[PDB]
Amino acid sequence: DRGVNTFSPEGRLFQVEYAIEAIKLGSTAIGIQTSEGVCLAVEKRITSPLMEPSSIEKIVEIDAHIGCAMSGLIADAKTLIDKARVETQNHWFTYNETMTVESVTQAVSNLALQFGEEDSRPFGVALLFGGVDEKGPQLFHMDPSGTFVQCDARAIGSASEGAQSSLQEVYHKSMTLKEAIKSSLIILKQVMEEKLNATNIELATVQPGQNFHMFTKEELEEVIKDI
Amino acid sequence: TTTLAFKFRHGVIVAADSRATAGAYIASQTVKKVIEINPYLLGTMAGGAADCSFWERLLARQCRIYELRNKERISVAAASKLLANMVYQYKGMGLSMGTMICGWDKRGPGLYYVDSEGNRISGATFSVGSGSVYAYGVMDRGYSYDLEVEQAYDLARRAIYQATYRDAYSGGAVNLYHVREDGWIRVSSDNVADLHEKYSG
Amino acid sequence: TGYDLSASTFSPDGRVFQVEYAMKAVENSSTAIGIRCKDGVVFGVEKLVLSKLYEEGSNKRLFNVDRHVGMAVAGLLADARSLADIAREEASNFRSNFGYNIPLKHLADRVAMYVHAYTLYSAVRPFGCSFMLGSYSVNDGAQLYMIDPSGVSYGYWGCAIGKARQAAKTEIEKLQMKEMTCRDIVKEVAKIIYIVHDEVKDKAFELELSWVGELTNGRHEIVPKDIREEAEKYAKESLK
Amino acid sequence: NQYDNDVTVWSPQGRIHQIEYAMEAVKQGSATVGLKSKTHAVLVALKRAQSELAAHQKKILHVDNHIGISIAGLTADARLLCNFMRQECLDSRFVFDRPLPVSRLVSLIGSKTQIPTQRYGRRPYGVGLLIAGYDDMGPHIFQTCPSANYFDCRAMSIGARSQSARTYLERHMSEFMECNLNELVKHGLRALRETLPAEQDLTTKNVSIGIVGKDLEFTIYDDDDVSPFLEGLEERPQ
Amino acid sequence: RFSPYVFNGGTILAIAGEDFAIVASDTRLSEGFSIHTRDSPKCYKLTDKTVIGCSGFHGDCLTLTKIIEARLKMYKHSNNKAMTTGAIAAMLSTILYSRRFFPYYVYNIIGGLDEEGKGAVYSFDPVGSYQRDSFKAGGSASAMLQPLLDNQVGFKNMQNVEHVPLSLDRAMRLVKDVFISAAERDVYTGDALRICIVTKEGIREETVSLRKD
Amino acid sequence: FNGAQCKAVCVEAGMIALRRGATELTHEDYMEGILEVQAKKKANLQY
Amino acid sequence: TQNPMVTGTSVLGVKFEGGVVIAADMLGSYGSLARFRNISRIMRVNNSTMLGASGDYADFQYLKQVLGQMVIDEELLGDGHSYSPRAIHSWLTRAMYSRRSKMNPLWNTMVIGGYADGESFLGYVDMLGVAYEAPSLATGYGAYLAQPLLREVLEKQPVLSQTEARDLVERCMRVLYYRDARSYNRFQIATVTEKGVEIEGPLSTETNWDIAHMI
Repeated sequence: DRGVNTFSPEGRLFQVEYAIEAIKLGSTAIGIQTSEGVCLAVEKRITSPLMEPSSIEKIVEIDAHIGCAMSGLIADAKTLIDKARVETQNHWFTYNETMTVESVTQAVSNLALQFGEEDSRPFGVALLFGGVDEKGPQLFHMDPSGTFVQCDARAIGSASEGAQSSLQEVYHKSMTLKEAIKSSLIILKQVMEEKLNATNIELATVQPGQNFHMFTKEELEEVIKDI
Repeated sequence: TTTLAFKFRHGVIVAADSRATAGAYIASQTVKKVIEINPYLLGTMAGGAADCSFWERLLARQCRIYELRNKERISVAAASKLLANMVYQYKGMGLSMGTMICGWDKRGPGLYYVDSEGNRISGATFSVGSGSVYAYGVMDRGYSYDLEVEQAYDLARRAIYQATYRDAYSGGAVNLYHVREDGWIRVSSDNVADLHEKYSG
Repeated sequence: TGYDLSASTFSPDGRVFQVEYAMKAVENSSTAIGIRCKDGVVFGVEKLVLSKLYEEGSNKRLFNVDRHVGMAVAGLLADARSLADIAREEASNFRSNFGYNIPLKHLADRVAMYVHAYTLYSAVRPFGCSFMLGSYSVNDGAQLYMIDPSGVSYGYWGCAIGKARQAAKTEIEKLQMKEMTCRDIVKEVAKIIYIVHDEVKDKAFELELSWVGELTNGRHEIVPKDIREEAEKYAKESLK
Repeated sequence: NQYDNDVTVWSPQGRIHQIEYAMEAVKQGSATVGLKSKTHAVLVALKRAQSELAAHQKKILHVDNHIGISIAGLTADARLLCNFMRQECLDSRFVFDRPLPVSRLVSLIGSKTQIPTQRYGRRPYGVGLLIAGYDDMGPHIFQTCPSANYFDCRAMSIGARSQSARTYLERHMSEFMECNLNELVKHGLRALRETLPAEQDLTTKNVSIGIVGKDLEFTIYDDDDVSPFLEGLEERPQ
Repeated sequence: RFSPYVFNGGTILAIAGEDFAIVASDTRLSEGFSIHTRDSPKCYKLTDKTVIGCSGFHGDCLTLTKIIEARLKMYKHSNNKAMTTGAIAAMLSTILYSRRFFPYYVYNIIGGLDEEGKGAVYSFDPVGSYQRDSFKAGGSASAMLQPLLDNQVGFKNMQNVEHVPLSLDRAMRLVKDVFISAAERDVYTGDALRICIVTKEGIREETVSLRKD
Repeated sequence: FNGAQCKAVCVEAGMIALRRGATELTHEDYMEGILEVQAKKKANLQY
Repeated sequence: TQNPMVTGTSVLGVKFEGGVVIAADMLGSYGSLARFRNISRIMRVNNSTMLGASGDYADFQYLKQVLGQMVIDEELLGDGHSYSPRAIHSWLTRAMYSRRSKMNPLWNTMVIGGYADGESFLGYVDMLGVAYEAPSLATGYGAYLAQPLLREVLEKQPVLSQTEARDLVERCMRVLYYRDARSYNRFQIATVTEKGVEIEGPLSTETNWDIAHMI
């Protein structure tokens, strides 16, 4: 199978299936669409006390209303985040408006699976996209293979099976914001290994009336102590 | 076309006219000359509309990229420098552009002046345009550093009134912008004839 | 069995096995014959419907390269399409550079060099096609050529490309080929194609016949085969 | 089997197996059915999802004012040929100021997909195009293949378990030619309801229909002008 | 020598209403001291809420019209929705600067509806600036038409004259009167009038002749 | 469909009537064998 | 071409009921010397459209070659689809504009006449890319001289017959023979209908000079 330019006798992706396998080792993250707004969470998996917690990036800021989360390999995510930032600014250049999140993720998956060493390798990252377009809030999930789809509440990376199962247990269409936030961090502290405290996780919530500051900073402590 | 800017203790004052002629013929009366780059930057239009508009929009693009990469708001001198570096690459090919750069800094007030000839310089007072000398005259009459707010408003407004009263290439609405520590704030939009009735006596 | 991977390498006995394997690729393809008369060249291809999914008028192997030249390809179809485009391009250069119709020898030599150039290097494979080239001119008569997968290009009176390569030319050569005009040769090719493989391995086939010569005044097009309907009323008389 | 790795290598039986593997990669897409009348061409596909909560991955996508394609297989090559398709459409729409005939466009598609099937360094395109269009002579239903041997039909169906669909198309291809839009579309989904296992039924959110007409611009429909299309049925003969 | 430009002339008008944008233009195409035709409408209907007019050099007008149509189809076929008016204005400004150093000799006026359902006219210059104004007159008869619109639309230079909002049929009688009055003195104006009306319900057109000289 | 498949079909139908515990073989179970895995899988279907 | 060497002269074309007639003369003057007094200035494109031109004759030979090859290519596609005359008009307009954008213009003045699918077509292409439709075209000095006769009769009678059109073309070519310095008493009439494309022979004019017997 050795090589990105040879199919299988059956239906194997190989140069891509091994990437979809390479997603699974990363840290988990959970984003949930609600009509009130999109919330999002992640686990850092802090190793050392010297490991400064605010320097690890999982949620970065693409636009004033477009958030993100990464997975697995760090630097392919850095490449895609850099280019995604550049292209939304190009959209604002030629259109005086905000590139909507579906158009953002199509713009990413134009080259999210475009790996060619001649005429480079496929990328090793899963991405969770949340944003507020004209149609309200949106939650979006892509993959290394560019097979981009909308998801109402997608969970990635490690332990995503039980995350999806226990997520489909509690979720429905007419949920609220804070209920989904604590339902997410319940799933988090069922799938993490360490004690849930101020430094493990970080939230990212975007509202149509609260487009700015898609983050909660140590009021997250108050959210965790309410469980 | 006559713009001016001067900084003082309480931030920066920016005023401009709104007339943009075409030779001897006036096109419009309400040309918004002070191009709003950011919620913390204000660029102007000083010689040529399209050139100033394009290069300041591209500068705004670059500034937004810079902030989203560093999570830290750009300085004023860096933006003026980036504009001068982008403008210098077409020297001699016929660019007319004499804009001004204003904004608030970690250092505080910031006031730079970028030409199509690339004369990036700091300073405290500037004025660009055909009838800029009139504004220089009455402004360097009324200038100080310890001025009040309404004093500076009346100074700039009187200055632009004198400029449009004497010059032929100036007129239209008198804009007046005020750069603060937090962000810029539009003051008022006053017509020439209203100022003529008010200040003629 | 030892070294037959690259198209650049030789064998311990001195031949290129890539070219042989590409030559016998067209052997499994459909049977396509051709024959010329004293005032024209006639093509004919045994074409088969898959089961019932075709439309009888798709993917016609009878191409039309120049105003007076067309192909009668057999083998891999898309490779033949690309080669037909190259032949159209070569006739385009000749018409643009010299102001008159391309002689078939020069066209065949350029096409043979193009096919040979795809047989030379190791990055590319040899073609999997074998096709026919017919022509007619007022100062030249009728010319029918033939290009193998290797690039050996020379001339015939009659030929056959497909399974029944020998089994067509067994009874092609007993035709009195010189003394006939092509309007007899139409039903002759009809009976030759109709002889081979009525029902034995497959279920059903279908006939196409191309047509160039003096009767078209130098044009090349498919026959109105429905006009004079010359196969079936003689095909039903060719079973006895 | 050690000759069975690359596109360049001819087999000792002459069948380049990379082409066969690309065919088998096409065979694992979704089911889809396209069929035309004398005046209207209809292609109907089937949607799937990653999970229950997520939306369905779409198949019918727009190309041009009179051209629309179905798809099966890979999606990067799908969007690649989509961008090339739109590009060649707006190229001739710019230059000649006319809509394209469909046959020359699909010949350009075959010539496009020829190069990654002959040189070394690109893969054959896993792709499942079903093309509906309007030249001067009415509707056309073409299909492609990763071997670039494009076909013209009157009714085809590609994807998973699409053969029962083909049997239905065999036993109604004589009946297809006369009817107007509505029963034509319900013949299409009376192929799709046999492209499914019998223990579940075709709902709203999983089906998609795209009609192009001789006076009608190409238009995709989803659940709401499909709720009119889903009634007018009986149950399967259990 | 070969001159790359020629002055074809033409006259384009625009009026931004409360909920309508009227764009009208003559259909005379001339050159020097000749008449090429008496039917060439400068107006073009892009969407259901956007009409563009293009005067000046005609070949550049045709090229620019077709490029704008192509990018309209690119935005629609990429993002599942039509453009706004200001997006079309921004895109045209990007194009006009993208050929800065060999300019189109074309005046441009885009009329249309905004997203609030109100009239919006975005003018242009040959080099690529734009602004949202209430009325513009582009082409040869610009100076014959701007001060009268200053008198009627803007209600300028008047005393004790209140400001009534400009209705539709009043605007129709205005457009007909200003084209008659400008075609009396202009040499590049007459022989027809193509009036385009953009409402919240579609586009209406109307053909009113003029004097035949 | 080669012998083995068909043999696997009829044995499947036998064991299907055995599921309910029948005394006979219904063409329903025969069609079940016909429409069994047919030694075909699976799919994922995976993207 | 910066400097036109060998120029033609005026081309006349006018629609009628189900056809377009085009006539141009057969002169190849260089400067003032009528160097090539037997040349053909109308190409009969395949079966519907038809081309006539002015300006540099070599560029017309060039465009004859290119258009002939393109029409041959589409006819060898075998799809049953041809070029509409408006498509030819569009391609030629784009060709001239992209020619002149590179500051190397083709010195021509071309007339495209065609009849396809019930509707006639008569298009104009300038060197600068100026292109439009018209019920009657007149090039060179014809736009100064024979244009008002065309516009008189089309105002006096909006539709025409083939005979009236042919007689009017004969009169206009007579007038152009009277007072164009670059003109010649040998012309060919070309006509398209639904019956095909027809090029008539080298006709001539019947002149009058009875004013010369006056002082």
